[PDB]
Parts: sequence; C-alpha cells; structure tokens
Amino acid sequence: SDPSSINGGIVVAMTGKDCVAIACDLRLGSQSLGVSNKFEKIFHYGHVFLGITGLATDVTTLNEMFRYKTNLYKLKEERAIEPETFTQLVSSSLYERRFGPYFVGPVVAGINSKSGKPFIAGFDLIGCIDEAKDFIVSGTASDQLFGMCESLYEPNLEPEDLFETISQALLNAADRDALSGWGAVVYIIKKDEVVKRYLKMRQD
Amino acid sequence: YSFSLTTFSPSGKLGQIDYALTAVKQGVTSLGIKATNGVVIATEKKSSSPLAMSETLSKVSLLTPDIGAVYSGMGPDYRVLVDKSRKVAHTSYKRIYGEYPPTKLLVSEVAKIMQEATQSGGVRPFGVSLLIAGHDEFNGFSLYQVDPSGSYFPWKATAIGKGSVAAKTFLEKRWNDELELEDAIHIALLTLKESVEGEFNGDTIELAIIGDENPDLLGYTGIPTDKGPRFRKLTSQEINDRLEAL
Amino acid sequence: RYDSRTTIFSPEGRLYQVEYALESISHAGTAIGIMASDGIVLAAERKVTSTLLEQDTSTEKLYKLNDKIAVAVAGLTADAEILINTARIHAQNYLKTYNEDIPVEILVRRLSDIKQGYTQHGGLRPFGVSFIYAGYDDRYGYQLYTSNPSGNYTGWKAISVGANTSAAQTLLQMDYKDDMKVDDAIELALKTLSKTTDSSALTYDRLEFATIRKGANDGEVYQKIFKPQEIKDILVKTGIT
Amino acid sequence: GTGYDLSNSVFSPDGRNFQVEYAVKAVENGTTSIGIKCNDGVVFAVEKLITSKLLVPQKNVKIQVVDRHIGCVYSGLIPDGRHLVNRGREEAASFKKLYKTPIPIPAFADRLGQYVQAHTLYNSVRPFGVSTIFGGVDKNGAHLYMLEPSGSYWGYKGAATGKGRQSAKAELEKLVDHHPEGLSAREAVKQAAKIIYLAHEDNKEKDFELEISWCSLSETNGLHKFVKGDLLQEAIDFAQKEIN
Amino acid sequence: TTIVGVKFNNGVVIAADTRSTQGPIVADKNCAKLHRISPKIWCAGAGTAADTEAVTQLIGSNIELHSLYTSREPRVVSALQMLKQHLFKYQGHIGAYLIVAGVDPTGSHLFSIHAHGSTDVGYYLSLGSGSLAAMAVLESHWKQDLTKEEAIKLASDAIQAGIWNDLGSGSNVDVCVMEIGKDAEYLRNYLTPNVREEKQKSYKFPRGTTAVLKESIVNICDIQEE
Amino acid sequence: TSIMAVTFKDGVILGADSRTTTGAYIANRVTDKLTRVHDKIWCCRSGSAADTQAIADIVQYHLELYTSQYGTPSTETAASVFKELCYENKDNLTAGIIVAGYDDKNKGEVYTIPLGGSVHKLPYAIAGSGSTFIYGYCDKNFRENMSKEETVDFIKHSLSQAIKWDGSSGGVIRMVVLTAAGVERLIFYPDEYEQL
Amino acid sequence: GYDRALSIFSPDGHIFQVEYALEAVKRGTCAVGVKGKNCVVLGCERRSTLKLQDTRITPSKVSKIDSHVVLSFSGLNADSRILIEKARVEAQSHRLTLEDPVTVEYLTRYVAGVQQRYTQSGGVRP
Amino acid sequence: MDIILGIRVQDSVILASSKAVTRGISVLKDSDDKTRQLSPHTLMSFAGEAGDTVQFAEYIQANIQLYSIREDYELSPQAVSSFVRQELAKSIRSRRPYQVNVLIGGYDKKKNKPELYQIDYLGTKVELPYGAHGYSGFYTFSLLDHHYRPDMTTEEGLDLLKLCVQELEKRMPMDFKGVIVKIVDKDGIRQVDDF
Amino acid sequence: AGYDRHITIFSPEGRLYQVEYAFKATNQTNINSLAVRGKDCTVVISQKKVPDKLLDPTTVSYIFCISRTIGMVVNGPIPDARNAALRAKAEAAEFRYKYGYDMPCDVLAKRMANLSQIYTQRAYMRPLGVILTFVSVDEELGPSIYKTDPAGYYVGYKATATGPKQQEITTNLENHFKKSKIDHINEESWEKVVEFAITHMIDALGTEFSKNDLEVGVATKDKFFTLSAENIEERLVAIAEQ
Repeated sequence: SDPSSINGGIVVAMTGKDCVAIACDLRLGSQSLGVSNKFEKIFHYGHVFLGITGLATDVTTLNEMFRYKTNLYKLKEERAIEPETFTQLVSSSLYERRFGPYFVGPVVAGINSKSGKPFIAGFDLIGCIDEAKDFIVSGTASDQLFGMCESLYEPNLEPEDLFETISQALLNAADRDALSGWGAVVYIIKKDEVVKRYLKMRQD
Repeated sequence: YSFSLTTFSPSGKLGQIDYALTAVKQGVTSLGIKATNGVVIATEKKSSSPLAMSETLSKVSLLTPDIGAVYSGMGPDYRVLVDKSRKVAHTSYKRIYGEYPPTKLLVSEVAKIMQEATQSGGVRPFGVSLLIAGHDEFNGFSLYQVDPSGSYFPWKATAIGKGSVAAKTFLEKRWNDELELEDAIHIALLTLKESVEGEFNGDTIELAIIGDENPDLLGYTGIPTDKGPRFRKLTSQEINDRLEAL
Repeated sequence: RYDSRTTIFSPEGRLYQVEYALESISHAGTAIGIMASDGIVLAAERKVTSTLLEQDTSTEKLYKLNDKIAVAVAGLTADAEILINTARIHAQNYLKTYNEDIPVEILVRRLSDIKQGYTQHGGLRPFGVSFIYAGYDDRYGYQLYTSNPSGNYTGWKAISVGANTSAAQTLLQMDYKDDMKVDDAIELALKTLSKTTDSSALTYDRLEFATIRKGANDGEVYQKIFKPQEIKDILVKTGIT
Repeated sequence: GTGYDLSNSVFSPDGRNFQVEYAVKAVENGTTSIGIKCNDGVVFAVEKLITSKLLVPQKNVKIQVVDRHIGCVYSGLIPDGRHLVNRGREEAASFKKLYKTPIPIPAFADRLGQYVQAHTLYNSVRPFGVSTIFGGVDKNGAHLYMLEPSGSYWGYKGAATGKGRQSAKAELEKLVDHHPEGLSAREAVKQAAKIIYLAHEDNKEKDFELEISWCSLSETNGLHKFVKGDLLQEAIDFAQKEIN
Repeated sequence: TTIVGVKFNNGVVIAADTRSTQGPIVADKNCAKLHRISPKIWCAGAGTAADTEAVTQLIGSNIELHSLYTSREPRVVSALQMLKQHLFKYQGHIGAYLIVAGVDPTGSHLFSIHAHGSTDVGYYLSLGSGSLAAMAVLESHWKQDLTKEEAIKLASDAIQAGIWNDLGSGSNVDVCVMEIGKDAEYLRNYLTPNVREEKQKSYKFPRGTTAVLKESIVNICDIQEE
Repeated sequence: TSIMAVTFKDGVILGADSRTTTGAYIANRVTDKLTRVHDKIWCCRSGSAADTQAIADIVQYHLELYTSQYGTPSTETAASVFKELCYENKDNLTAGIIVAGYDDKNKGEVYTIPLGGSVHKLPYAIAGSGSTFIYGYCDKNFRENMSKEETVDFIKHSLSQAIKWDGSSGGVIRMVVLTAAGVERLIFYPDEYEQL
Repeated sequence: GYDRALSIFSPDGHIFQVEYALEAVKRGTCAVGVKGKNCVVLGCERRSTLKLQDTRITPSKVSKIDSHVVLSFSGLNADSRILIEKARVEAQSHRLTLEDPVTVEYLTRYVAGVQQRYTQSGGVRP
Repeated sequence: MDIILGIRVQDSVILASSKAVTRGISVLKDSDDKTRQLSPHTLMSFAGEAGDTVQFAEYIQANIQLYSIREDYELSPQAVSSFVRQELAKSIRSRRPYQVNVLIGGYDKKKNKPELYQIDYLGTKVELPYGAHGYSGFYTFSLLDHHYRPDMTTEEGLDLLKLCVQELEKRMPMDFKGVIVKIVDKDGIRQVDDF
Repeated sequence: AGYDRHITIFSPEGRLYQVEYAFKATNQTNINSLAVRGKDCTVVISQKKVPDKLLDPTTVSYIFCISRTIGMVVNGPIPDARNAALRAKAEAAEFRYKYGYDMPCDVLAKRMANLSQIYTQRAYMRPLGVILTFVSVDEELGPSIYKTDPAGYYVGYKATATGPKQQEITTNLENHFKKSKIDHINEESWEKVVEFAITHMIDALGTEFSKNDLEVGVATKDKFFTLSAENIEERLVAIAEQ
C-alpha cells in the first residue's frame, strides 16, 4: 500500500458514439481486510455521473461536498449543470487544499443535452483537466487499466457493443488488483435514460 | 423616517432608497431594446466643455466579452462598481464554472454588492441603475435593469434616467414581437434623439450592441471550438452611417 | 419620538420598528398558501406590471430553497434576496451533515432566529419579508407555515400575506374545506385573487404558480412550477377569461 | 456662523471646515514662538511666561529636540504640542533605522503634514491646535518651515506665531530688509532676543523668561543645542539695551 | 514534456507536445500544453501538470481583469511580474515550470520562469523533462534574425527531437505562433512523427459474452403525473 | 558567478558574469546580473538567483518613494534597504548582493552586503561563489584613483581568471559604467579575453 | 425620560429600557406555576389566533429545555425563541463538563445570565 | 476496545464491548463499559486509543441528545451515523486527530428495520450486517459467513456472537476478560449477561 | 436641512450637498491652472502666488513630481494637496513593482478617482476639496490630460483649466481650437508650447507675470522636470519679443 490509496477501488470511463459508460468494483478494503461488498464508488448529481477512487474517507466526504455545490447551482439557475462545466468545478475543490490535500482520483462521465456529445475527464490529487476523450481510468489498477482499455479500444462502438467492451476490461483487471476484486456495477448512459446493470462475477 | 437606512417608515420602506432613485432621474438617458438576435444598448455623453475628450468617458464598459452595460445615475459610482463587478465575476463564477458567467447569475452578483451597501448604515447605496445585457447558451439573449434598491428585473425593452418616461411609450408603440437587430439599431437612435437635439451626432452618442459572435474580436484563431466576443462596440463612424440612412 | 433605532422601547413595551416592518409587507403583492391533504398550492400575485416587463422567462416571487421546500415571497425583494440565499445554503448544509433533506420545522426556526437577530443585535435594520414556507418532511407529511418579519412562526391551514391581507384571508376561510382537493385549492386561489387585486382582468402573466405534491406520482416528491401556458389554460377552466 | 462645526469633517457652504479655523484661534492664545533662518543655521527663540514667581527658572522648555538635529518649538496648547513632537520622534527614528542616515528637513515636512491631516480627515478625533515651527541643517543647507494646525506648511525665511505674531512678523519683515544676505547665526542669537522682547508687549500682564536655542552647521557641528551661558547673557544685554 | 520558445524579428513562437505523463503511465495522448493567459499571451506547462494548469488560470483571470482596468492592450511584461510574485509566495512549494511568451506594444518577449522564482531572458529557451534534447537543436541551428518560415520549422524540429529521445515527451506537436500586431495562430497537431498502429482483430462481440445479474433504471429526471 | 564593482576617481564600474547555472545545466548563458534600482544606483547579483531578484524589486519600491518624496537616494541610502531585507529574512533567503553607485560629491562608493546582510564600505569588492578564486590577483593588482581605461582592464582581467577557475562564471563579461557622462554599457566576448 | 438610550442612568435610578421590557411581557399568554410536594405543575394559556391554526405542527407555549426541567414564557415570542435555544446549548453542555444532568439552580442563573448580559450592554436591547 | 463486535439479526442489533482497559503493562480496571447510548434506540460502542475514546464519546453524546430535544423527535439511525462519520473525517485534517472507531447500531423505527453501520477512525460509513475494528475483525469476519443464515432469532444471534468471542479468546493475546453484551431493540436497550 | 451635516445622506433632489461644497473648496488658494497638449509635450502652467515676504518662494509649489514620467498640479488647498500627492506617488510605486511597468496618466487618474468615490462611499472619511489634474505624455497615447474631480468623476481633455477665473480662460481656449481645427498645438518643440500657455493666460486674466508669479511643469517624452524661475524668465521675454 501507499498513503493515498490503502482502501483502493477502481473506476473506468470510456467513450462510444454518442454514449458514455462508466463502471466500478464495489469492494472496499482496509489494508488486507475486505470490509463491504456493497458500497458504490460512483455517485451522481442530475445527469452527470462521477466515480471517486482513493482513500475511502475522502470519497465519502466529496460525495457530500459535491452535492452541496451542485444543488446550489441547480436551484439558482433553474437548470442542470452540464458535464463540460462540471469539470472545472472538481478542479477548483481539489486545488483549494493543495496543502493537506484530498486523496482521490475522480473520473467524470456524462453526455450533454445541448450537444449530445460524450464528455469524460480525470483529475489527480490537487486536480487537473485531463481532457482526453480516448478513455480515462484512475484507481489502484490505473496501470493495469490503461493497457487493457487501449487493446480493446475501437472508437465509435454502438452502445450495446460498448457494454461488452467496458465490462470485459474491468473484469480482467479486478482479479489481478489486490485492493478491489468484489462486485461490479456498470452504468450504460445514453441521452434518453440511464440503465444501471450490476454484473455477476467472482469473489476472491 | 426618511433619513436613516435603519429607520422604517410608517408605511414602510427606507427613504435612502427613494432618494437614491431620485439621483438616477437626474441622470442621462440610457435605453435598451431586445431584438431576436441581439440587444442594443445606447446612451449619450455630455461633459460641459467641448474641450473635453469624449472618448475617455467610460459609460459603455464591457464587464465580460459576453456582457455589456450602461448606467444612469452617478458617473463616479459607475467606474467603481464596474471594477467591483468584474472582480467578483471571476472569483465566484470563472474559477468555478470555468467560463465567464451567465447573464442571469451576473446580474444577481451586481445586485448583491448594492445590497451590502444598504445593510450597513451610514453607507449609501450606489447612485446608479444599470442596464446589463448579455448572452448565454441556455437562456439566450437577455436584458435586465438592476436598481440601486438592490433588486433586479428582466425586461423586453426599457429606458432609465431623466428621459425614461418619454422613451418608454416610444418603446411600447415601436416594439414588435419580431424584430431584427438592424431595425432595432435605428429605433434606438430615433428614440435617443428625443432625449436631446442640437448636439446629437455620431461622435457624441455612444451605442453598442451585444449581438452575434464575432471571431474578429477573438484575437486568436485556429480554435473553432470556442465562440468569439458577443459584444461589439460600434465606432463613431458607424453611428454616423446609421443616422444618415434614418 | 420612538420611531428610531432598535435598542429603545416605547413606554408601552412596543418596538416601533417591528410594527413598521409588518406594515412594509402590504406594499407588495398578495401571496396565498392553502393546505390540502392532497398537496399544497402556492400562488402569487405581481406587485405591478407593464406591457414590456418580461415575466415569462423567470420567477422572482417563487424560489425553491431545496427539492422539497419552496417559498413564496411578499415584501421588499432586496431584503428577500439575502434571506433566500442564507436559507438555501443552510438547506444543503443539513443535507451534507445528516443525509436527509432538511425538515420544514428546522428551516423555519432557523430563519425566525435570523430575522429576530437583525432586530435584537446591533444597529442593523430589521427585515420586512413574509415567506410562506410550504414543505414536506416525512414526520408531519404536508406542512404550511408562515413567518412574520418579527421573527416568529405559526403553522396554518390557510394564510395570506402581502397586499390586501384581511380581505384575502376572509374569502379563503369562507369557502375552505378541511380535506379539500388540490384542484379545488388552485381554483379558490384564482377566485380570491380576482376580488382582492385591482387589475381589471386577471392575466396568466400576473400569476406565478408552483405546486408541491407527492400525489403526482408516489414514491417520489415532485415540485411542479406551472409554466405561463399552464397558468393561462387554468383561467379558462374557471371562466375568468 | 452656526452649524458645521460640532463636527470636524463637515464642509461649510463657503467651502471650509469651521472647527479647523477655530484651531488657529487657540494657537493665537499660545505664547510667542519665532524662528529666524540663517545662512548656515536656524535660531529658535521662545517666550516662556511665568505662571507665578514660584516657577523654577530654566528647567521648563517649550523647545524639544527631534532625533539629534531637528529643532521644534510649538505655540498653542503646551501638551498638544508635546504629543505631536513624540510622534515625530518615532517617525524620525523609523526613517533613521530604515535608511541609515538622519532625516532631510523636506522629509520631516511631508511626514508631519500627513499626521495633522489625518486628524482633520476623520470624525472621531479633534484636529490639532498648535503650530509648530521646526527646521535644522542638512546636506542641502538650512531650512525652516512653520506648520499650521490646518496642516499647511511652506518654507519661510523667518516665521512667527502666537499672541505676538503681530509684532514678530513685523520685526522679521525689517530683518529681511536690513539683511537680504542671510545674517550669521551668531548675530541672529542677539537678534532673536530683541524680537521676543517686543513680542512680550502682547502678554504684558505676566513676566517672561527668555530661552534661545539654535542649530548651526559650523558653530554646533550640525547639531541642535540650547544656547546658554555667555551667548545667552549677551543676547539679554542686547535686548535690554535697545528696549530702553 | 518539452517546451521551446524561439524569438524571431516579427514575433515569437512557443511550441510544446500534447502528451502528459503522470508516473510511467501516459495520462493523456492528446491534451493541451498551450494554455491561454490572454488573447496575445500564451504559455506552455511543464513539470507537475496540476500546478501549471492552476497557476495559468489564476494569473489569466487577473491579466483579463487588468486589461479592462488599464483600458489598454495586455502586456506580457505585466503578466510575468505578477506571476513571479505569485510563485514567490509559496516559497517553491508549488512545482510549476513555464515558458511564457507574448507580443504587446513593448514588443515580443520570451521568458522563462522556474518554480523557485528564478527568472531568465534569452532569445531561445526551453524547460521541461526534454529540455536538454531540444536545447541542443536550438543552439546549433538557431542564428540571430529569422523570418516566420524559419522560426516555425526550427520550433517543430526541437520538439520532434524531444519526442525521439525524451521519455515523457511523446505524441504530436502543437505550435502557436504570436506575431507582433497579428492574431495568434493555434495550429493543433502541426506535426506527427509516428501515426497510430492498429490492433489486428476485432474485439467487439455479442452480449452475454459479459454476464449481467440485474437490470435497473436509476433516476436522472423528475416524473410528471405519468 | 563572479561579480564585482570597483571605484576609481571619476566613478565606479560594475562587472558581472552572465552565466546562470542551476546544477550542471546552464539555465541561461546570456542573462546579465545587472539590475537598475535607480539612475545612478545599480546592483549585482550572486547567490540564489530567485532569492536575489525578489529582494531586488522591493528595494526599488522604496527607492521610487525615495526619489518622489525625499529627493534623490544616495549610494549609501539604497544599500541600507538591502541590508534591512537580507537581515530580517535570514533563514528564508541568502542574497549576495553588491550595491554600487555614483554620487557627485562623493564619487563611486561600493558596499558589499553579505549573505547574512550587514554593510561594508570598501574601495573594491568581490562577492559570490566565483569570487573566491580571484582574491589574490584583486589585492595585488589594484591601485586607487585610477583612470577609466585602467579600471575596465582591471575588471576584465580579474573576471577572466574567474572563468578559468570556476564553471559558474562565463558567458560574456558585462559592465555598466557609472560616471557623470551617464550610464554606459560595455561588453566583451570570449574570443577576445581568453587570449589574455 | 432617559429611554433615549440604555447605558445612561436616570435621576430616578430606574433603567427605562428594563421597565418597558416588563410591559412587553403582559402582551404574551398567561403562564402560571404552582408547586406541590411531589409535583410542580406548569400550565400556560394557549391562545388560539384563528381556526386555521394547526395543532398538527404549531408550537406549544411550553418548551422542555432538557429532560427534567421545563420552561414556559410570557412575552415577545420572537425574542423567546432564541432565549430558549441559548438556554438549551448551555444546558446540555452542563453534562459535557460534569457528567451530571442539569441542576435547576445552575439553570436559573444561566437564563438570568444571558439576559443580564444583554442589559449590561448598550448595543443590544434586553 | 480490545475486542469490539457487531452482528445484526432479524429484529435486533447486537454489540459487544471490551471490559478490559489496558494502560501500559497493567490493566487498571477489568469491568468498565466502552459503550454509551446516543438515544433510547441507538447505541454507539467505541474502541481505539485511550483518552481519545472517553472525551469523544461524551462530546458526540451531548450533540445527538441536543438534536433529539430540539426537534422533540429522535433522529433515525441513518442520520446519526452520517453525523458521527462527518466529525472523524474533519478531525483527520484538524490539529488533534482522533483514533476512535465506532459501530452504531439502531432499530430504525421509521423503516421498522434493524440497521448496523460500521464507521472507522479515518471516517468511512459503510452499511454492513457485521462490524469490528482492530485485529478483532481479522478473525471473526471469516467465521461469520458460514454460521450466519439470512436471518435468525435474537437468541440465535446471541449464541453466534458467543462463538466469535470464543474464536478471539483462543487466538488473540489480548485479554478483555469477558464482554458486556447489549441488545438494541424496539422496546429500548437492555443488557444480557453473557460469558 | 440634514444633508450636509452628513456625508452619505442624500437630499430630496438626489444631490449630496456636502460633496458639492468640496467642488467649491478649490477656491481657497485662488490660483488658476491651464494645461494644454502640444505634439510632443504636455504643459501645465499654474500660478504661484507667494502672498507674503516672510515666505521663501522656492518651496511654494502645487506641481508635484509623482513619478519618473508623471506630474500633478493642484488647485485648491495645501493640506489636502499633500494627501493627494502622497497617495498618487504611493500607487505609482505599487503599480511598477506589481505589474512591472511604468504607470500611464489614465491608470493613475482612474485609481485616485475610484479612491475619491470610496471616501464619499463611507461616512467614516470626508471628500477632499482639491482638484487634481495629471499631466503626462503616455507611452502609446502620447499627450494626455486627465482631470480627477472631488466626487471621483473624470474626463480627459485637449485642454482643461481650473480656478476662480477659469471661465475667462475657457473662452480663449475654445476659440483657439475652433479656428485651428485640430486637438493639438502644432508647435514642434516644448519651448514654444510653453510660450503659448503663458500667452493665453496673460490675455485672459489681464495680468503680467514675472519670475515668482508662475510655476511651470513640463511633461516631455519619457522624462519630466519642473522649470526653475530663471528658465520661466527666458520664456516670458520670448513672448514679449516677436
């Protein structure tokens, strides 16, 4: 282990043609002890989905913090935040406390209702826009994911082919990740609706 | 009663608010007309001496490239408050939202600076009522009036200042539900020539628009994915052009 | 004489400044909540209007403070603006800390202190805002309250603030029904608003409307602000237009 | 008139601040202070009235020193003038630490004028009510100012204030006439005394004590010091001789 | 990463590669290393990607605020001094390395600024990981006085050598040309040294090639009365 | 990086090595270390390059105020600002700065301000890391109240030995001449001064 | 008389602001206390303003500060509302310190304490 | 403290707390609680470093109690747990960090459902039917899957909990010298005497 | 009736009586200033009225050196004159080290003007009674004159004048610019632009001037200096001689 990611967790975001997906494992760990099988990494505010990897206490704290920040916006402008705009909001929350900083790697996923265009982003510890629209992965299996994703990646798969491609990438990676191995939930996100599908997979 | 910011009146309201309103009425005449692809904003300049440079007065000041303003009321209050407005717009809403703020949101910040200058007694509120027009990709072209009473209202066409009352009926009569920007620019000059005559000319009337994106003003190129300034200030020579064809 | 600052009382144990602050309220338009077990309607009237005042792009006398509690405003809109921001910020603070959308009581009680606080301490002006708080909390169901500018609260089955408080209250309690319908509650608000307001025809554009319901699809709480056209249609039904 | 005093920041319609004019009137009741600038120095003399004949003589001064080279004498209220010199010693001292040199006389003139101006600008303090004549010698030679309670200052060839300003400005006006050249600091010591002696016919009810001080580039090594002993007695004999 | 600047007569060019590495893994293959301070000031980032990104934004808002305030064109010169101050305050606890250059009425200027707050002027600069690999190309091939043409050719050559010898410098070259009294020309992906190699099988398969356990709809919108 | 300033009869001439090194990497090879803080007052910088720049700009804020309110500053006056700053920022900053200037009434005056910050009036001074290689040649070969040609030749030659014996010293030898004629720049290039 | 302000004393030695404060108490609902020997009963008038007033959610005139001390009020309802909350933070805090529940004798001092404080000062009304 | 467990069954929540209080090489007292009521149907056990434990328990106790009086209505266990998580996650960025880890059991009387929430020191809320911190969780988590069923009576949960005490005792050097077993039900919170 | 015993409390016309009594305090030293634009200079010539003979004249001034390229001429009273001069100097200093370049005539005048607004915004300071006029040749605007008023109103100018007899100065200037049909003086060295300002002022007032009775400040390109009495004297016989 490392001090910024003792409690693990993995999130993977891809782009398809006018669709995104995002998926995560559901294992929480604390050192070598696997604690809970149900505990989601990904949370959402309106129509933008966010996974937050890292030291587990800060995932929970920013889940709450972002909800407070998003909802202040929504009520005031009378309209949903968009996943282009939402990028720079993560970047400022993370940078406010550069000294003593949040230990997370959040990954956005989402599709605009003003372009119909998939937007994914990654951020580090004190935050950055990593504005690739290749595919964006974070977590303890960061190394593992960048290769598995790359191999499979063909741009502009149909949504239901995209579900095959991200679920497979995630499952292989997880078996070989020490601090995640249990459960999975995959979000297949479209403009119209958002379908959530839990996998069935091995436990360790 | 009338005569502290602290004292409520028998029928209510603060009087300092009413007196600050009086100040506006001693002002110059500014007016805005919403078209379906723009907002035109217009005002005049005066300075007493003709030995004065007129291109040094600030009264058409862009807050952001997306959002222009005018005032009626105190000249000093304008420069200070434009300065403050800009400063707040980047802190609350360009470091966070990541782009220059919405027309609705920015109008609320401006009202909030006023409001703080009413709460603290012995500190007068600003002498100005501004008109703040802008564009955003959600609520479209928009127009507001933000009063020194710290409240703002959205409007279709409006005028403020001394000549307001004469201008508003011209606006009722001459506004139609579908207009172009070019018919709005001519209606704007026409109405503003009621405010004064004997001195109205293309170098002393300052008129600007918040119309369509202009990449001409963007100043960097080869980036198609962003838009250019909505704002455009028309030069003295343009204002003369429009005044001849009228 | 005693019409000064807030520390000082009148020898009759009246603070003139709370009394005047009440009177501020009836110089901004009528605002009515009527509670029903099917839902709460909040209905409001515009203080004044012109033919080129835009009022179909936004509300400005109906604000959501959160996703289950919303407020109608009557009084100075400047005084209102700061208090709505403070209420809304607190509404989400409660969300962050407990993982529940804030109870109606905790939110009214907070704001009652705040109004009281500006009168009691320092040299600051009291507030001259009446907010009709209409909420849902899973304790008491449906809830109506209203708060005085004085900085206290009472729960209601119907209340009217804003201009023409006495008459608007009288017509409401005259035709009120204990169980009511949501649909009837909307009708009784137009019927009253007609006779109290000195506008010749009662137009959709002089109305804002929002409804808070759990009976428009259960399992969930739905806040439905009426758009201009929905308002425009319901006048027809009641035959004012 | 009535109104626009009772405050010390309130403008009058005439365009003035009344209360600030009433300051000058207090300075007029104060005892006579003069400075005669000289060609290689400055001489400050002051009329110190005798409250009763129980006063200790030459042990109470309205002369105070600032740093080690700048003379100050105030006319107006005695303690107000003290309070303003203490602030001045701290300011001269901060300048001195910061730059590792003694103050210029123009430097001090700027700084003092800001501290008087600060109390005319705010609503919770009474403006000062003292004039303070000061000066000394620097690189750039000798210089003399007189700072009014209004916070106004200019250089002077010669300056007078107090009850005796009527006599004193007139004697100084003869002094420039008889000497446009400068007048040596030595001969100005003997001069300083005569000026006070004639200015003491405006405070004739009481008796006085004459104290002379000086600061001269070549007869005091740039430093301020009290004039005493033989120099001080000669000036007395000079003033006594010509008054009769 | 690699960043160069080449001063020429009629302006200054700033080039930098698109790849961003955070550890031995590549964060992004394409992501901008030309951040916009003002319409006529541009700069590129090196070091820790987060520190450079934040700083540019922080200083950028201030120089747009300044333009409005001084009611005149944004100086490069304003920007550096303000930025330098900003950098000083952390005492080198912020890990930003930048090359800032621009055109203003004082002319074209090309500056280097370090994390410490050391500041330099040259007529050819570089900073980053791959700075030693580009620096060699500039000193040899540069001479004093150049046209537009030669400057743009020399700038892309330096990054290109950058990619081929430096590990953290990769992918494509993005170039921005700021000439005095003309528009900045943002030429995205001016140069590719090596295009993509494709994968040799199709990896898209039917569904049920990945196992499902439950299928659900999660909310994202408010229902009506239906 | 060796810097000097050396008085003579008609003035003082500052000398500086234009090489700036951060490790074995020369960060820049044509960045001079001559910084104007006033018309007749100039400063040489050695030590930590970041630290010295930051001190340097604040001395000018003071001396801007100094010119406007209090008449021109003297060579002495500016050198005191340096001493004050270095001393209070003992543990945050080590600045080796040589302050020198021309007055009319006093001629050229040289003050070295140490790392720790003091002030030391000297007829000739050398500071930095490149300055510990040229001491013995500076003492012997100098004479007071020189003629202008001779003073340049003294500065050029001392700094030429510095380059043989240190690696942080190099570039071109910069000089700023301060005399009553004005401020004059002078430069040499290595092709010339290694034949010495 | 000397009701123009709170801090100035009065020839008559009665601070007017306090006297008028009492007068205000008569506005509000009657409350009565009667002690037994094994009971205290604390009753209050609960005056009904209209028939539209809830009994569902509308506040009672009697408020428990802690789990064995009870409190009624008479006065300005607005003012009572923060007085009851301030009473309560301390009250609970009493257990933080001692690990003893709130003693009635310590509690009266405290409630009199917040009040005394407001009177002593000049930039608050009682 | 030296043993802390939580098992949640059909209609109750069961929590076990260490008796022993180990301070240096001496056990100063062999029969002390390490649990305090938050509410009449919400019970928080605590374990961790000494001194942190005692002042923290009482401080949290004061706050939940104060809310309960304010609203004159008791907060749901779900609420309570998020409150206790928020204090820990703030402390980890503050001057004085805690090492107090908690399990909060509650018989939710609004959802009519038993709930156990494990909360660690750093500040992680997890809903889980099991729970334990220290090196007590590293024995008894494994054990719990087999002998647990999808539900059982509170009596069968008591015996199940006794089995985890027996596992710990054998294989862990730490003494705790019996346990206090407190049950959290719909009718209050009670103590059952257990070996 | 309330409403100049307070800074902030408005009249029922929406005027601030107290703030306007500051526009009327600029007559208290009773001097006139003229500053005009040439084609490579900005000139300011204001009276130096040394009333008494007890005064040494060379310390009497209203022209202040603010910065390397910036002067300021004061009309109105001395105590506030000095406060205006330190703040503009203090700000000149701040701008250079913060933003790393010289300070233009606009940037300074706007900042002082905003500052005047702040002083009227609070009721914790007063307005000053001084009129400030900044003179410079700007780095890319060339000749610039910005008048900063006591409220905080500013407008630029081709020519401005200030003082009691300002109206008499104003007609003479207007007629010149009307007839010439340029916004400048086309004299191509500053020594004759200075002569031109002296020329108009003699005619307006009807008074001769002498060495002690004028003060002249000259903003030239990239430098600034205020002229001694003997250099002013050279100018004065240049007028007399044609």
